[PDB]
Parts: sequence; C-alpha cells; structure tokens
Amino acid sequence: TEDQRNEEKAQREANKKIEKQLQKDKQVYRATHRLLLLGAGESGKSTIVKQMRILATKVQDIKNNLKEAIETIVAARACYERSNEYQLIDDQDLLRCRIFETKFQVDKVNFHMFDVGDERRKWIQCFNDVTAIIFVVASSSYNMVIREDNQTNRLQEALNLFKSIWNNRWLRTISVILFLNKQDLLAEKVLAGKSKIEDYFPEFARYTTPEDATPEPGEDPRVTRAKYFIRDEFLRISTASGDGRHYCYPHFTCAVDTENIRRVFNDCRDIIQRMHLRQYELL
Amino acid sequence: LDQLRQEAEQLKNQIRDARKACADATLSQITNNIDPVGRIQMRTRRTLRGHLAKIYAMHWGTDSRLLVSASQDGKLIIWDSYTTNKVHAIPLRSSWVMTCAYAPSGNYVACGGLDNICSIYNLKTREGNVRVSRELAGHTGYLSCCRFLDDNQIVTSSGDTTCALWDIETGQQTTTFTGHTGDVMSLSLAPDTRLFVSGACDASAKLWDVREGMCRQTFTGHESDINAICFFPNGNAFATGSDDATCRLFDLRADQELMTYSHDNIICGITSVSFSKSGRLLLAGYDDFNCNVWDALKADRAGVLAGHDNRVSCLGVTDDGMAVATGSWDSFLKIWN
Amino acid sequence: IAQARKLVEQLKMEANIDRIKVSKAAADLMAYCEAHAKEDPLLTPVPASENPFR
Amino acid sequence: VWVVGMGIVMSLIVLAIVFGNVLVITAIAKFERLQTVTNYFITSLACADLVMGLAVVPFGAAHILTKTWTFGNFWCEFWTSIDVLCVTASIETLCVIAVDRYFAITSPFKYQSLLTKNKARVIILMVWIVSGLTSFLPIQMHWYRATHQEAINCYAEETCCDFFTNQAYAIASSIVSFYVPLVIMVFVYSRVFQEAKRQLQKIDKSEGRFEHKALKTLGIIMGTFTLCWLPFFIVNIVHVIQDNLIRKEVYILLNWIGYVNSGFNPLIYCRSPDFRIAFQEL
Ligand SMILES: Nc1nc2c(ncn2[C@@H]2O[C@H](COP(=O)(O)OP(=O)(O)OP(=O)(O)O)[C@@H](O)[C@H]2O)c(=O)[nH]1
Ligand SMILES: CN[C@@H]1CCc2c(ccc(O)c2O)[C@H]1O
Repeated sequence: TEDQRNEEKAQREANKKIEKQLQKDKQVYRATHRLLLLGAGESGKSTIVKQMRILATKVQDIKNNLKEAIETIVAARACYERSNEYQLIDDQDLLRCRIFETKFQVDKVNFHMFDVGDERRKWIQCFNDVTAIIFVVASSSYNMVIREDNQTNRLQEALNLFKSIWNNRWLRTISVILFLNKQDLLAEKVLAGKSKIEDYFPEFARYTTPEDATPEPGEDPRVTRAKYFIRDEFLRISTASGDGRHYCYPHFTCAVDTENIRRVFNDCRDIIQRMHLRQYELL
Repeated sequence: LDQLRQEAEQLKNQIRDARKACADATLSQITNNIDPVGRIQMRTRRTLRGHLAKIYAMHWGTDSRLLVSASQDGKLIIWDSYTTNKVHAIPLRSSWVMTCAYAPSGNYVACGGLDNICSIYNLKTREGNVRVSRELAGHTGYLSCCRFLDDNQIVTSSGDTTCALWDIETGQQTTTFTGHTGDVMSLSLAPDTRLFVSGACDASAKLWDVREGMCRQTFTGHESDINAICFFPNGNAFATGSDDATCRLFDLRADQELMTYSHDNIICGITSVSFSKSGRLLLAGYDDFNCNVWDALKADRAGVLAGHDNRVSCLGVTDDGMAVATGSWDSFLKIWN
Repeated sequence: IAQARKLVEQLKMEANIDRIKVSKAAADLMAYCEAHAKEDPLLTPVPASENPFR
Repeated sequence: VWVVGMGIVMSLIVLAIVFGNVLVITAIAKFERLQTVTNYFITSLACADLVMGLAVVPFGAAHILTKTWTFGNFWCEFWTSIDVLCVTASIETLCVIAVDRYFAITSPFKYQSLLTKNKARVIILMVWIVSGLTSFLPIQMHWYRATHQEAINCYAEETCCDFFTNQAYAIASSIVSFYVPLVIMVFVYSRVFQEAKRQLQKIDKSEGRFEHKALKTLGIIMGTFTLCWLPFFIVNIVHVIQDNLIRKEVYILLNWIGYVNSGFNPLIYCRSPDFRIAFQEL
C-alpha cells in the first residue's frame, strides 16, 4: 500500500489541476453563440462576412478579376445586353472583388460565425447545437441557370435546397434567418421592359400586392409587388410545418450598403427570448 | 464507347454465375445444431464525466487500460479506466473533430475533422509539454477515420472518395487508393496489418492491399450507406454497419453474404459495430437511444444495454476482452462488464 | 471516355480469383469459435476475485 | 358521531401531501437529466412542504381530534415554532422562482452569467436562514407571549395551549411572510405577461399566411396561491385589531385551508413532459 500512497497523490494533482481548468472553460463555452452560413452558389456569403468584419495582394487580385472579366466580355456594349443568356460573374472596393471562422463581439456579447466549407450534405448532422442558421439567396437571378445542369432555374434551385434543409430530421429545433440579397440589381432589372418576370413564373400574372405592405416611399409600385412575390414563395414552405419549434425571419438587404444596423443581434435576442418563453409548460 | 460499356456488363454476369455456383447451403442450416447463448445482462461499473459537448470518437490502448475520447468542444482528454483519473487534456486548433486513434506503443495520438488536416500529437515528450509534431495538410475533404500501423505510418479516409497512406517522417502520401464513388466513412486494419477494408456511402465495401495499392474484392447488396465496419478476429470475415438497421457478415474466401441481422421493431440506423474476443457476440450501437447485443452464429438478441440518454456514436472492446466501453452524444462515457 | 477505359480493366482482375464452398468456411468459423470460446470473459463471467473492474 | 366521519378524510389528506412530495424529491437525484440550476429551488420547496406535512399536520390533527394535549408545554411551543418556520419557508421560495423567471425572460443574454450554482446555493441558504430566524428567535425568547388574563391562564394550563399573540409580533410576521413577497410576485408576473403579449404581437405580424394559454397559466399560478393564503393572513391581521370580531373556530378552519397549499404545489409545479416521463419511469 506504500507504493499507492506515493502514486495516488500524483493522480489527485492531475485530476485536480485539470478539473479546475475545465470548470473555468465551461463558462466560456456556455456564454457564446454560434452561427452557420448556408445557401446556394454565387449568393454573397463572403460579402456578408466582409460587412460584419468591418465592425496589396487584394488590389492585384482585383486586377486579376478585372482581366478575367474583360476576357469574359470579349468572348461574349451589345454583349453586355445578352449577359443574361450566358453565365457571368458580377470598403466599397473590397465587397466588389470576389472553414472560415470569424469571431466578433457586439455589446459585450461573444458571437462565433463559421463558414460552410458537395450535394451529399453529411456534415450537417454535426451542427445540431447552433443558435441559428443564416440562409442567403439571390433575389435578382431568376433568369439564370446553374453551370452543372443547364436545365434547372438558378432561383428554383435555391428553394429546392431550403425545403430539404427545413424538412430535416436533425434540424428540428433550429431557427432560420433569411437574407434576400442583391436587392439593388433587382430594381434596375425590373424597370427595364425586357426579361419579363411573368415569362418564367406563370403565377406572377395572377399575383396581387398584399394589403399589409410597407413599400419604401421611393420605390415604384411594380417593384414592390415583385419583391413581395419572392418572399411569399419562401414563407409558404416554412409555414407548412414546424409545430411552433421553427421560425423564419425574412429580410431585405443590399450587400453594398450597411443596412445591417445590429439586426442580427436583435433577431438572435428574439430567438433566445422565444426559446425561453416556450420552454415553460405554457407562456 | 458502347463496346467498352457493354463489356463491363458481360463481366458482371460471369461474377454472379460463379458466386451462385459456390453456395452449397446457407450458414443458418449448418449452425442450427448449437444451443442458444441465453440471456446476458451487464451492469455499468464506472461512469466517466467531464466533457462539454457531444462525443464522436473513442479508441482503446494496447495496455487496455487507457482510452482517448474526442468531442466537439475541441478538447482531447485521455482517461484512466481503472481509477477514473484524467491524465492529459490536449487543446485543439479546430473545434470540429470527427475521429481519433491511439498508437500501439502508446506515445502518439491522432486527430482529424472538418479542417481537412490530420494532426498528430506527442505524449512522452521531453520537458513534459504536449505539442503538434506533424501537420499532414495535403488532402481534400473532411476526414472520417484514422488508424496507426506503426510509429511512422497512418492511413486516412475522407469524403473525397479517396484513401491514402501517409508517412510521418516526410509528411507526404506514399500511395493513394481510388475507385470509390461516394464518401468513405469507416475502415479497419487486419491483425497482420497487411490488408484493410473501407465502407463507402455507395452501398459497397472493398478490400484493399497496403503494398500493392489496388482493390481486390468489392462486396455489395447493403442497399444503403455503410456507417461502420469491424473485422473478425480469425482474419477471414468482417461485419458492416448500416443505415437500414441491418448488419451483414461477409466472407473473404467464399466471396458471399453469410447472414443478415435484423428485427421487425427496429427502423433506426447503425453507428458503430464491434466483435468480441472469441468472435461470438456482435455488439452494435443504434440511433434509438440504446445498444443491442446480437449472436454471430444465430442472429438472436441476447441482452439490451440501455444506460444512455442520447444516441450512441462510438463503441470499443478491449484487446483482452475484459470490458466494453460506449460513448454517446450527452458527454458521458460508460464502461460495461 | 478515358475514365471509363481505366475502370474496365480493373473488373477483369477481380474475376480471375480462386473460390471455395460456403460449407468449408462455415466449418472453419465454427471450429474457431468452439476453440476460442473458453477464454472469453464476456461470455463466461469471471470470478469477482479476478475481476479488475469489481 | 360526526367526528369519526370527518377524521377519515383528514388521514387521507395528510398522506397525499407526503406521497406527492416524496416522488418529486427522489426524481432529481435518480435521473441526471432533470438536474439544473432551476430545480434547486423546486427541491427546496418540496423538502419544506414534506417537512411541514410530516411534522405539523399530524400533531395538529391529533390535537384537534382529541381536544387535549399530553406532550407538554415545551412540545407545544416547539410545534408552533416549527409550523411558523415551515410556513415562512414555502412562500419565500415562490418569490425567488418568480424572480428567476423574470431574470431569464427579460435578459436572456446576461441570465447565464448572472445565475450560478454557488449563487443559487447562497440564495437558498439565506432564504432558509431568514425563514428560521423569525421563527425560533422570537418564540423561544418568550417575547411572543402577550399580557392578558386569558394569556396567563393558558400559559399556566398544562394540558391545553392555544395560539395567542401580541399585535406587534403578528404584524411583523404577516409583513415578513405574506405582504412583502406578494407585490413583488404580482409585478414580476405583470411584466412577464406584458413581454409575452409584445412577443406574440410581433410574431403575428411576420406571417400573414396561416394569448389564451399564457393568460390561463398566469391566472392559475397566481390564483391558487392567492386564494389559498390571502384570507388567512387577512383574518390574522384583523384579529389583533379587535378581539371580539373573529372567533377561534373560523381562524382554525382558515389555517387548515391554508395548509393545503403544500399539497397543491407539486401538482401545479414540475408539470413538464420530462418530469412526467421521469415519474412514469419509476
Ligand atoms: N452588385 C452586387 N454584387 C454583389 C452583391 N452581393 C454580392 N455581390 C458580388 O457577388 C460576388 C460573388 O459573391 P461572393 O460573396 O464572392 O460569393 P461566396 O460568398 O463565395 O458564395 P458562393 O459563391 O455561394 O460560395 C462578389 O464578388 C460580390 O462582388 C450585391 O448585393 N450586389
Ligand atoms: C399555529 N398556527 C400558526 C399561527 C399563526 C401563524 C402561522 C403561520 C405564519 C404566521 O406568520 C403566523 O402568525 C400559523 O401556522
């Protein structure tokens, strides 16, 4: 037993020193909220991270992008008119140029944002303890097609993904925040007579502006109806199921301007408040 | 290209005829004489706590006394089953970890995850500080499993439908394995460390060669993604994990399916499988909050292990067959005997 | 068609292998299990005196 | 012989409180999933209610039925002190629970940092200490006793004892037990209801396509405690103002009515699906 008495003290020190350290780390892990970015290709995921991070080689990289853009235009002024037929890639200069984890703090609150990183989607089962999921789509790319198959509408492609994510067994108690990006491009495209929205979507012909709307005073009537049509389609899938454990928060934003005046913080506050308020038997 | 494609279909027809001609009778007919095992009930002996999040990986040591567990919290903790005392706590650069290993010599621990990089750590360091030794970074896709052949070799499997054999001294892939059309999720070496299998997501299992680097036998018929795989102690068989709550046992020499383990009341998935010392019990986890113990030669349930509050994501059996350890997603390790 | 050409040759190698009957493998597995069933603590419970975890 | 008929019901009522409190106390230790920072207050309340039901209900029922006391004057004083300590303990815990709910709902971000296991243990220990201090210290110091011919006669009597108190101690006990927590609880629940109504209104606006529950829950939670405890404290504070206004029989009846809150508490609280599943498991 003499040998054990000498040995036991060491295992006690290690268990102790380690146990005290792990107890301290619990507070850091508990007082941290994680966010996930999802969406379709060529949507603007990096630009949103760039805007949030705002709270040399890049110039050369932008120059390389300009050379590639010039070559693309050469292969295609009149060529830019038919830019919808063929695939084309679109502070202020930083956003224009084309696992990434970014940590930022707002109002003495620690937040964690990690990028997505592939149609198997098997890694999605790992993110089962995330506060919210950020889902980004392009609202001004209905007359476009994904490169891999030319038979599928770029926009319809995005929804087919939202329904799969929404109707997932693992993500049964995770809220979704919706960002309808590329709003500026939509306004210019709709004003032009060419490329009518009704041509691709037959349901827009019978659509009417909802009574409960709030168009910016500046915006023309035609645009508002169009804008609200995209949001209505997305919310139809979300409201189908959920049973009170799922909530979607649509928004309209342009990646160029910093309209994000702490709105992510406000939305996360509401989500956590609702989680607490429905955690009780009834409230 | 039609002639080449049609030639492939010609080969498949010959394989089926040869396999069918080599089926004298089913295994269940031969093994009907043996007596049933009965009812086996094991009680929890030790409970291991101290993890902050869900747990994905687990692996025993050569001494069958030390085990390592990996969790999404970013900590790699080495325990001590006999006295329930932590020995090390290695921090990780990436918070997403999906696998871990343990050296036969007990001097190195590996890790990997969504970072697409396999990391190796040193234990018996000079000056007593754990520290990254090598960072194998040339690869694509998230890793799934890692195993040690010796102190200088390691095999890895990832989601880019490829498997590779690494070299710690140079940090370069000595050889690469190709042929799978889906994500590779599990692997297991043979006791002779000369052959190893790998179950992909395309409902197929292959038996590779370490020295040659070419496929030898491709099994089939699972009908869903394989999520775990083990290997028989005798060295001539291996069982496969399943999405469809079905475990299938294959034979290398016969190149045929022997039995299928299933039950009517189960519709959940399978996460981990393992064998016993004598190759009689086929322990396996489940997605329905507990584990069930099967009979290798009878396909009859012989006990239920329901001491967990969440899904089971790992399982292991000691080399000497003394105890069974199972993890979960609720940050609790349990040791059964 | 280059990728398909390489895959065609692989299937030829797998075809030309030796095979045995299922009954022989079954007998070998049964013999191995019978031989090694004695030293299996999980099947036959060990005495509490020689139980490390008890 | 109506005493026999009434006595049977009293035995069943006393047993029900013990059975309900025992199940709640055992569940937290047996299953690791139920344990949390919030359940500590629930466990303390259940323990206090079980102690009350095991200690003061049987002795009081026996004294009422037999109409005589044989243990002695010291036992009567100890029983009165234990009863007042147990009553003071149960009410304070509910106010703490309401404060915890308000803290959680109002500031979710700072709730995790504001509440800790050590802080909860310190708070519950302080609540128990302040509950005990107002019970044993005044009673055992004999400053409880008032000056009256009936008072000295009862004190000299050995086989009978009754609850007669001075005005000052009655007012102090009522204020420290009932009146102080009630206003805080009402304000807390009003703020919670306002926040819930605002959140429900905000939720209604977002989806055009496709608060009875909250109102009902708040109503039952407040009303059970209010209806159970308000009349007794009202009549107790009215007793010292005028002696001839109220008799002892109605006082005893209202006191017995107030005792039933201990049995009602486990039914209204811990009604979550996890608690029900854990209870059904064993
Ligand atoms: N005009 C305009 N361009 C935008 C807007 N948002 C993003 N872009 C551009 O879109 C380009 C492509 O978006 P990125 O952010 O690079 O895409 P990503 O984040 O990699 O997302 P994926 O392509 O889906 O992986 C960027 O180079 C931006 O310049 C917007 O609101 N207006
Ligand atoms: C014997 N019953 C006692 C009498 C008076 C009294 C009680 C409880 C709390 C108080 O503050 C009291 O003044 C009752 O439990």
